[PDB]
Amino acid sequence: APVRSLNCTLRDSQQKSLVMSGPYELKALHLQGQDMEQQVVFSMSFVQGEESNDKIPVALGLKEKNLYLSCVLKDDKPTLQLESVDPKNYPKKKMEKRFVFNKIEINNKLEFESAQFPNWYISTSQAENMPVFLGGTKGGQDITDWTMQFVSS
Repeated sequence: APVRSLNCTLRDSQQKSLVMSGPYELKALHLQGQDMEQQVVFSMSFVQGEESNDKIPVALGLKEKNLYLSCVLKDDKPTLQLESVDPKNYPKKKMEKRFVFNKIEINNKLEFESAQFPNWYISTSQAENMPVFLGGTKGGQDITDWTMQFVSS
């Protein structure tokens, strides 16, 4: 396989899980029990890029769907979005920059920094059922730390 990938789920530091909002939006909320099945399963691909022992470039797509998280300027500000791609050309080792995130291992958690926009991270709100977004601040009110769970694939 050209590019290596692994399936996983993500949960923020407040233990909120991720679910599909509209066709192109992700939302975070406290889930438990049977509702767990509703959570989004990602296909994390290890792509080409600046690498380090604690910083690894990845692309995040939805498992079995030609939809990838992307970072673009929307209304003069870095913005997170789900982008549709040609199902025949993805995933690939050399992903366009907007699809690339630097997976950073901290204390015992993970942070996902946009390779395109330095110091902007995939974040969630403290509030229930709000969209997952790209935030440019750490240590504030918004959550930027995550944990990852591997799935049977």
